[PDB]
Amino acid sequence: MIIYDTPAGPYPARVRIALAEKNMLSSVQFVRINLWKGEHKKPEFLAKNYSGTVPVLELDDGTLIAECTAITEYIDALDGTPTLTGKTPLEKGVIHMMNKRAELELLDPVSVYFHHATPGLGPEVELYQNKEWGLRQRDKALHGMHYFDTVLRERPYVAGDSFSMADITVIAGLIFAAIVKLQVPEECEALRAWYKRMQQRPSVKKLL
Amino acid sequence: MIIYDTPAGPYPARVRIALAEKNMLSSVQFVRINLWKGEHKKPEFLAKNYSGTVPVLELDDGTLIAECTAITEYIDALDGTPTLTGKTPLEKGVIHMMNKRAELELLDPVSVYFHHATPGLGPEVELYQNKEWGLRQRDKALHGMHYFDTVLRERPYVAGDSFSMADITVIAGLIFAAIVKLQVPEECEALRAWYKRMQQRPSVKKLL
Ligand SMILES: N[C@@H](CCC(=O)N[C@@H](CS(=O)(=O)O)C(=O)NCC(=O)O)C(=O)O
Ligand SMILES: N[C@H](CCC(=O)N[C@@H](CS(=O)(=O)O)C(=O)NCC(=O)O)C(=O)O
Repeated sequence: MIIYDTPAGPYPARVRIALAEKNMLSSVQFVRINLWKGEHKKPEFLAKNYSGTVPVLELDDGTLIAECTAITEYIDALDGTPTLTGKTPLEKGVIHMMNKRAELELLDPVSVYFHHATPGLGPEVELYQNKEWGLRQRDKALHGMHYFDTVLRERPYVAGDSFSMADITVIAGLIFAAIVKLQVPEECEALRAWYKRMQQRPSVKKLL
Repeated sequence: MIIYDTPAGPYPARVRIALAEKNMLSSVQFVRINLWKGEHKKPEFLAKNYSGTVPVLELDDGTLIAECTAITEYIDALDGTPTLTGKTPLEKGVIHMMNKRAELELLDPVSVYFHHATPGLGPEVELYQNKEWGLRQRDKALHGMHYFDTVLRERPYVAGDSFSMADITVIAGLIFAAIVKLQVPEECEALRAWYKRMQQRPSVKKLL
């Protein structure tokens, strides 16, 4: 397999974590895409991924798989024992719900805040910025942090009693928030402790 | 199973078509959520779905599954023969990629445009509106139509050889387009051809 990404990107992390977690990290050669130089927004790369984002997976036959969820879906099913994605119908439903919610209410808003209300990748890559929109998404990420705090009050993992794709997404969201210095509120003690523990999980530890 | 939704909603259409496609539509009871009245934004429904959107599926054990993708993922896995969601690892990856991209580049943008650059659900519900952002999202959806047009020139269905959840998402994007009178470009003939077919699928035809 080939992956196109940037090694310290919060979204690329989700896949890198999943790969370690499946013991498949060895299977992959990574190719660098420089986002600061806008390489992802160039015709060559849009040919690989219309959305212009990283990571992207390229199979041995040349099939391209973009989107973290989709790539994780693929690599988790590859070995016949879904570990991150759900075994039963209900596990599949709950993990996908909390994964999507993790994107919606935490990770995406942090990323939109970064690109629109901060300089982001810089005045040369960010052609249109909507400051007020990026701020609305910051506010949404803050509420999202509170939300995951109440979830992780009740449970050790976001989607039940096992580590899943959904935990990987929350981790990446807090990786991104740390990068742009959007502080997890003090009152979210469960989220903060859980995060510091997650940073020591072998799959996450190796990454950082 | 219980579904909380609004019958004519484009996102609720995604689960209704999937339910028909699995022949589970008679196993579900539908509860009306009035979006015009802002019922999805009140604390009563927010306890059900922190994200404040429809549809939400309720199982017999009181489990609530939010998000069209997660709901579909649950019901597709239920009879043990995944039709909409993918059998092989390769099929899950691609279907999930295209399903998500359908959300990103078409469906979600039309919906954001509706809420932000038109009057949407009205002022009692649209308390915050960013017109410039909604307008940019409308252009994003127009580009998305062109993108899915290029795809459908080369494939019978969005995710490849067979009908999937990814087709359902574009259907719903096209339904939303019509609500807001965002015309599909006449030049997008592969997309228009595919949609014409979609309108005569029993599951889709039922819903329309
Ligand atoms: N489940 C969807 C989101 C659903 C959604 O946006 N639904 C609409 C309903 S509809 O417009 O399609 O009928 C909604 O609740 N929107 C109300 C709002 O955004 O205020 C998802 O996959 O994230
Ligand atoms: N898997 C994609 C990743 C999306 C994404 O935004 N990736 C980032 C990479 S990183 O910021 O996390 O390192 C990107 O390419 N952003 C580039 C841009 O928005 O210009 C998804 O889930 O939508």
